[PDB]
Amino acid sequence: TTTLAFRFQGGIIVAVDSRATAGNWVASQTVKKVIEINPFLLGTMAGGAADCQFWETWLGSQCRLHELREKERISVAAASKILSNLVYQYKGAGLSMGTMICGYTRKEGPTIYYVDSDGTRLKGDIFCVGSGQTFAYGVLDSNYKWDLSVEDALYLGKRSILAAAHRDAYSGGSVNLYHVTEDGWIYHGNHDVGELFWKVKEEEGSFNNVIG
Amino acid sequence: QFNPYGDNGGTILGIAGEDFAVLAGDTRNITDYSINSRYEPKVFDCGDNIVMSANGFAADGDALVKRFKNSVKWYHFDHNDKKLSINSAARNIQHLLYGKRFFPYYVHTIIAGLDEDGKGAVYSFDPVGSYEREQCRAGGAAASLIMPFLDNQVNFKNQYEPGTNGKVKKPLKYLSVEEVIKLVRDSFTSATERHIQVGDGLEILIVTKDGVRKEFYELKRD
Amino acid sequence: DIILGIRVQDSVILASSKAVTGISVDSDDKTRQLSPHTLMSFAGEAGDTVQFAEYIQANIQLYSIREDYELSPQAVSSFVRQELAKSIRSRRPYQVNVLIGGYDKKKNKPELYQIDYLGTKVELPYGAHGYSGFYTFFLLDHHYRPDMTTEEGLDLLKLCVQELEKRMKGVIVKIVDKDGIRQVDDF
Amino acid sequence: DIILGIRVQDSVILASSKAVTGISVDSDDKTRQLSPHTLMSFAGEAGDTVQFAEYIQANIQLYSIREDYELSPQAVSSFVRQELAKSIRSRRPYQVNVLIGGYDKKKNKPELYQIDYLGTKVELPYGAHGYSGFYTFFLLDHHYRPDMTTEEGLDLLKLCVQELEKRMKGVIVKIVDKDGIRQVDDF
Amino acid sequence: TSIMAVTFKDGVILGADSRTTTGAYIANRVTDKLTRVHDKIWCCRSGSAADTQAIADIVQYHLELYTSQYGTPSTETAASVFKELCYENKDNLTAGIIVAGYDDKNKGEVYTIPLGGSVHKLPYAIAGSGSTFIYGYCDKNFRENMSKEETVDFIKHSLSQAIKWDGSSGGVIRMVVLTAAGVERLIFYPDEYEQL
Amino acid sequence: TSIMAVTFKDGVILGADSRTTTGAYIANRVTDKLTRVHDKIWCCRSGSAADTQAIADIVQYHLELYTSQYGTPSTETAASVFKELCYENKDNLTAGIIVAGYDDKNKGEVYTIPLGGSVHKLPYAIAGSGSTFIYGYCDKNFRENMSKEETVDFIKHSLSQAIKWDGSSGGVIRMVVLTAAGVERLIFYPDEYEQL
Amino acid sequence: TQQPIVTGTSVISMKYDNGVIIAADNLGSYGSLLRFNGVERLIPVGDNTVVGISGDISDMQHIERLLKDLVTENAYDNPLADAEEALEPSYIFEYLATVMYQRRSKMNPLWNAIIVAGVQSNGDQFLRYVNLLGVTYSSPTLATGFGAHMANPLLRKVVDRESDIPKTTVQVAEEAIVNAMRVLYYRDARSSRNFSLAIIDKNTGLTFKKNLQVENMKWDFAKDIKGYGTQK
Amino acid sequence: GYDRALSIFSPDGHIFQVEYALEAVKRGTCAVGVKGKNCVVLGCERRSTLKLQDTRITPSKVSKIDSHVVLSFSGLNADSRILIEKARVEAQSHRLTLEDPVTVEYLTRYVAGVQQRYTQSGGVR
Amino acid sequence: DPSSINGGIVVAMTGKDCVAIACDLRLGSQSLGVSNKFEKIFHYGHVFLGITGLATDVTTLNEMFRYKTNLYKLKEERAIEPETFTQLVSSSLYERRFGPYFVGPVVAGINSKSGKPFIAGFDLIGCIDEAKDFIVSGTASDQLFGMCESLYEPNLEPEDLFETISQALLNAADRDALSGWGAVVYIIKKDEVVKRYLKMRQD
Amino acid sequence: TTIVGVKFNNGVVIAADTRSTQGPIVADKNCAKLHRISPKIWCAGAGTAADTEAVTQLIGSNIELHSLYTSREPRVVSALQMLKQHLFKYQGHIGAYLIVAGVDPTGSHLFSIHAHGSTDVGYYLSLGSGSLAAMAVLESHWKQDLTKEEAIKLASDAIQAGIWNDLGSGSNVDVCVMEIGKDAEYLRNYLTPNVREEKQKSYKFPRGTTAVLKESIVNI
Repeated sequence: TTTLAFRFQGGIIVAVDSRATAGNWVASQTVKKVIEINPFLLGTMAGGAADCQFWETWLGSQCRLHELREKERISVAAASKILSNLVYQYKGAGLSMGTMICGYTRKEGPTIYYVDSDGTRLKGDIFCVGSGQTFAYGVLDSNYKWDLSVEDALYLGKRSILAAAHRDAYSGGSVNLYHVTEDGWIYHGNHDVGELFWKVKEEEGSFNNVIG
Repeated sequence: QFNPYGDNGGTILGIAGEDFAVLAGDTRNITDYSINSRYEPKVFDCGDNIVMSANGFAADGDALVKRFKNSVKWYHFDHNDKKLSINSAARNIQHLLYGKRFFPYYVHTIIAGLDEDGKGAVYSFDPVGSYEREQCRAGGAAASLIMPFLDNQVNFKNQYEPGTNGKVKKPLKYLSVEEVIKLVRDSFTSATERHIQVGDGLEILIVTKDGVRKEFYELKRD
Repeated sequence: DIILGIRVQDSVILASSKAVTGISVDSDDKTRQLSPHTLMSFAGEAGDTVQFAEYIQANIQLYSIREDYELSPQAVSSFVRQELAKSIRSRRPYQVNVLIGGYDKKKNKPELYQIDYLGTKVELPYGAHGYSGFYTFFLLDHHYRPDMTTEEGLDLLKLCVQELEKRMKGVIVKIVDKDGIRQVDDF
Repeated sequence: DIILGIRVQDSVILASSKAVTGISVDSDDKTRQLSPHTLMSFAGEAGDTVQFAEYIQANIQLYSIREDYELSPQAVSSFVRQELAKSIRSRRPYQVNVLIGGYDKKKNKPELYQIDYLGTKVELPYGAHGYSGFYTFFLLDHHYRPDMTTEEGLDLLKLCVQELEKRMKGVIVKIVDKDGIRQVDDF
Repeated sequence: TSIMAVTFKDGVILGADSRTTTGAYIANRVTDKLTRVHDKIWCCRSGSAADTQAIADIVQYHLELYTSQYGTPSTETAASVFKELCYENKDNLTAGIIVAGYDDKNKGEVYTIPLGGSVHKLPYAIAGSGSTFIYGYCDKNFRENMSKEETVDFIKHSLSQAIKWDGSSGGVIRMVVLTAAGVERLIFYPDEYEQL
Repeated sequence: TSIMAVTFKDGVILGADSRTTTGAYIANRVTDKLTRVHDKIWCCRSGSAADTQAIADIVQYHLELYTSQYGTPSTETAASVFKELCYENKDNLTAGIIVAGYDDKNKGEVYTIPLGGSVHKLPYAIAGSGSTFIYGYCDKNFRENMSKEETVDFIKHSLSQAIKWDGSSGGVIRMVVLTAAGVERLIFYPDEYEQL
Repeated sequence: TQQPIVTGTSVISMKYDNGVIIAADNLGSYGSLLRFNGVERLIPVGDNTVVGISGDISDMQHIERLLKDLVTENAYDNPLADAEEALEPSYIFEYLATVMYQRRSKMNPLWNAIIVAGVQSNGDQFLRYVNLLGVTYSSPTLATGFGAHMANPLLRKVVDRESDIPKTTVQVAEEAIVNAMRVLYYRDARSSRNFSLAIIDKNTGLTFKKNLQVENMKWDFAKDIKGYGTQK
Repeated sequence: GYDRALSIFSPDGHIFQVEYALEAVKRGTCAVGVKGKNCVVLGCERRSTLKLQDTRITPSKVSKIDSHVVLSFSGLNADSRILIEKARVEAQSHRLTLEDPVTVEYLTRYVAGVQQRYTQSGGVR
Repeated sequence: DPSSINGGIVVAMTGKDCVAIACDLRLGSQSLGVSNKFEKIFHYGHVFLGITGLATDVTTLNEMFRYKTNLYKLKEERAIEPETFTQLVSSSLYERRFGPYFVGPVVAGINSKSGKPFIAGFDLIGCIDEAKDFIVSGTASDQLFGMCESLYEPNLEPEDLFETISQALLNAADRDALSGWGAVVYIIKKDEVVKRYLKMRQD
Repeated sequence: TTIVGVKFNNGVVIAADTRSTQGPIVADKNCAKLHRISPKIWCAGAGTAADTEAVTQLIGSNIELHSLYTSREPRVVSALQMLKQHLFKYQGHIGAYLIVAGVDPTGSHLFSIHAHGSTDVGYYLSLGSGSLAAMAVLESHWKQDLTKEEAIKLASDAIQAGIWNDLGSGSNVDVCVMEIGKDAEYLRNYLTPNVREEKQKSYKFPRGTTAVLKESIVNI
């Protein structure tokens, strides 16, 4: 599993893989690792799938109730606080959850909060979580800039996921892309890892150690 | 030191078509190496043209099926006999499963039916409660044997056009229900050949806009 | 986790490491202003520390609003020690160690307190939590003087931080004195 | 433990961390010149690594004296792999991982081999032992070319070393080519 | 411990040894393991001494309340109360009990409650660590409608053998006879039963 | 397993059941637990079947060598040969053996080698899982200088009770009689000894 | 129950063309000691149902009390208690399965395996199994524990499919049941020679036979078996 | 516990306890609030009590619920203290949970909700 | 489990008068891919052996069997046949009954005198499994069984056998995390052997 | 696995199934479990397949050498003793459970051997994971005097019961009959009651569907 999210002048880029494993056998390669909490907020998935799905859907319900009560769009800090307080109430029970909550508000701008099942809640710029986080983070560090255009940022996210999926056995399948702006999140598609590898090798000249 | 759980074996498979859905299951029930029964169905029609199968520990699966049927009954009572769609049933089952997060049902669940656009739909549930909509999904003892074959034959994986030097993949086509039935029968016969816990019989439920119909075939009893 | 504190003749200086647990690119601050003249720094298990610090800060702000008065650093330290001592007996104890710096306006003097997760409170001229003490105490014992000024204490803290960086990036440094709480930017 | 190696068109470059693990102030070298055109770098449990490396070096020097001839890097790698495979079945196995760099004079080509404590030998254009691979493989996969020169390989290695230093001091860099074995001093 | 109860023509007779052990040390040479719970309903106790004593106290209290409210309880009712206590608390107690009673209509009756909390009605019952060594002899020697003297001799021989072979049993042999004439106590010393 | 050996006026008689179990399953209804080691020296085996069979084979080999070199071995010598193997290998074997022999001078003799590897000479011996249930009865019924019929009846009754109470013993009752007239084999079926 | 103490052995049963037959031995064993003889483990509930129980005897007695309570509660305010409102095997099995699964969910199980046999009001046979985990299943032949390994192979010789049920007469089924009991007495070390049997028929009534003993056995060939391997 | 329905409906559709509480408010001292262009002014009237009153320590009617929000009242003083304490606790809780101080409308709604709950709950006035 | 540390899979099938043996190319430590050029198939004359399991044990067994086959050829003055090489492999494996090699060897060949294709598989202690249709081994053994029981036909020409075995290998490897970084297929006739490298998704 | 042995009036017949599995996965659908110690001495082994095969081969080699040395036909008791001592030497670490039958100049013999070295003598024996069903059949139908045909039928029925009711046993039945004055008769696949039915279609791929990177010729 590899998930990543970063901020830039255009907003937020979120890129995930789609492989799930149960040991050596690949249970699925069509897993959706981005939770669509609401048309303005996104949440990544890592650790336990059921915990992430259930509690981020519950978080969407809570954000809706907040917007009904206060007649304003909730803050990303407040939603991440709600999720972190809830998971802290369960500390020691056995929940497994490491997620990135990504949003874009008028007052805060683009904002990413990493929330863990241990109660951790960190505001950040670049996050990479999973068994293949090292390669993807290396790519992002080598190529991150604040003034990246939307196309360059999407390509960078895809390239980082591809680099992680090539080396990590428990990572791969396909790449799901998302762009988060002020008006909401835009889905930029699913890209098969196998075809993407050959296309990238041809266009860049990389992976010379692999016979094509 | 009590071990409230068991295994019970079994193998189920769900496939979604263009305008139909199929849920097939083995009918063999075993404890460790003895046969409890050769005909014990594990695929049920839970109203509103929705079929369900919870494979694994038999007691937990039966309890979950009973609870879901009761949930359908109360949904009809509380909402003026409104039809329960397939996505709503999937969400309700997720909540039913997560209600036992720290003492879970030890089952893998698959449901099948038609969506609101008339297309086939299959949903898969892990024991904890996470679910997803998939085109093809096998579960149980012989899932690892069945799944690659369906990857090759349904999705045409690793198949190319003969003459394009592997540059054009074999295009996908919409299978008919008869072709799906043949694929299911072949998969289960292969599983019976190689897996000890699979055999005796196979029961298939097919859901279309006209309702749910059942077919039965015999598998090798050994 | 670097949590260090030095009390000099007219002020208290606290230093906290800016690092977290992984893969991310930020500038973590592990201090909470309990009151205009009382600051608390924390370290320990992630999650528990922030929750405990926010709980303490909320209670102290509530008391300050209710009485329209500021608690002394000694009373704040006693309240925090009571909370930690209660926690250690609970089902889920807090694994948090704290340093509390303050400037008592009534006595017009700086005060530094060190409390651990068990509930052991000690008032010290200088203190640390974690492994900072094992690598800092030789220098603190050799160079400390109770009558040092602000600049001398800052220089001693700089030497201590360099010693810590030798056997490992950066620290956040806070000063509490008669004018209140400030953050050092030139450090 | 940083052990890394890159094979470029005419040479092999090895990099080993100049760090030990306590309290001391030194510049450890974790390489042994097996032959004028074959070098070995090692990592793993302390004590076992030096003993194994010296044993291998003594045996290779004995063979070279006996035959008045230099073994090829392939034969040296096979001998080392046999020794490690024998060790893994012994009462006290060696917990040592090695990289072997050489320049075959007969074939006039550089060669790089990676062997682990189990006895798994692989010939690679670039290799690493420990956690160096997890933080270096993205850059190696993106930038490597089999036709790179010595300067390009050194630049790529410098980028890899900087990446390793980002997520931690210094490395020792050795070059094996047709002129033999040398150490880089400008790095 | 070696306890038993035997039904005979005129009623019932309970018998027991008197040794309590804490491993290898005999903590009490002279123990009374025959506990009265009602005027003509008694029990033989084996297992944890604290558990059996507490259970017997509670049963006696409940039977006194029953007598004050409803009348003389039957042997079956007393066995049922014992059974409820043993079965509902079987995860925390270790008690093997033999309940023996007399009444005018049913004459003498014996019920056995082994570990676990099940009740079995038998013409005679045996329990304890030393019972294992006399499973054969008693099965070879028990008759029905025996006289009082024959029943006394049978119990004496069986308990003497159980004492002889079991290291956890010994001391004196205590017996309680329940008949229409009432309750009688008997005791036999080692110099008597060791010559058998 | 329920094995025994009884000395009587004219010699010795060995007796055993025939059940072998692998837990709850009866792996052999018809087992012969009476193993000859010399012309008039036999043994009853209990414990691990492999260990007892190997020990009996080795003892038979050693006694054959003794006979070829020194003459007819005594029952005590055979018991000593068994004892050496049992005692020196007691950390790896589980074997309880009853050695019964006949000779003209000493008539019949019985030796018992329980776990651990000690030897005890007795007028009669009993061993096995089902022995515990007949410790009393036999002690109450054994006499000395009994006739052959009385010894057969005693062994039959004792083994029938042991079979009745022990789940690990059952099947048929096998007996071997060693006298001056030689060796005789006897067998008794459940329909015979279950009516006792 | 966390561990059984006094336990009964297997219960065996099969369906035939008109009804069902069930059987079980009369022994309560105490850890390899054959302690109690004369324990009835078949409980007739009414005239159309028999419940056979294996496992812990104390829990079996608790279940018997529950069944009697259920009958008494059904009789309350029900003028048709001996009529179309009488209890049915399906009702009894559903109740017992609910109890077993609920007690398993509380980590306090009834350490038992239960076979419910009977005839429904419409005449259809009923035969189902539920154990201490709440696992339930049905088959033309049923057996628990040791019998499940030895009785089922023999009984499935007579009734191998649902299509074989109409061909099986009561005489053939009873002979098969008796032979299976004899085999179990041959090879089960916790078994007894005395057992009880019950026949539930749609035309005739419930027939409950007690004090049945395993008949003529084959033991003569034992006289031919000498010592192991090479003796004699 | 005591849970008598003290606030109930009258035949004309009135709740007498609420009206009597309004009369109690009428008996209280007079408070005034005015809005400016960029400020809010709160005025209060002190009761003409004895001249031996110590002004330093007596409660001063206007209470700061938070550093940006103040509350004045008219009616029973002790009940006002209870409401003020509840408002302060809620303000701190909100600042904790949402990482932002309360709005004026939010605090007003919370206080009004407490008052309504007391109008509708049993066993209280 | 040492057998599931490095990964890898090997398949073998019989044709009309032909045999086929295929393997994956991945070599990884635990979940990091180390090498994509690790071939598990070797040949000693006209007999082919494919080994899955620990890479060290694979190399060691290859070297030992090369040693033994060279000595056999020197003494016998003829190449060893698949049927005798199978017995040799079984005996070599059983000689380490308690310190066993963690390997999955599979033998495929064509008997020179008879012309009949031969195929066999072994467990880690040398138990022989003779099959007329196919033999599978590796971490994806269940996936391989599922593919082979469905795709195999009793008599196939080498051109069809190539497609069958290649599809089985690829589709079983795409469902195994520890298998698949390349793939090699050998088609073996009486007088010709063809080796083909397949194109694969890599990841 | 299910293995049985039955004596009759003038010889002995052993029988076995043909399924070998590694857990729940069938590794060999047609495996030979009847091993030839000597021409008239045959052993059927359950447990660890490699152990059974290796031990039978070693004992057979030693028996052949002994027969050459003594100039006499092998005896069943000799094989029994050698197997028993070899198994007892390894203290059960060799997982072989054997039924050994044969005919020798002394007559017909049938024995069972366990992995720890214990041996039993019986007219009818069963071993393996399916031994309970087979023993149920044997106790149901065995008779004191049996002809060769009846003994073959009974052994086949026991193996069939193991095949039907035991999950670890199945496929075919292999039989071996040894008679006093005749040659041994080994019947491989005496019954084959599990034949897979025809598939619903054929999955033969068209040529050229598999992508290929490179091709080469290998010199053998």
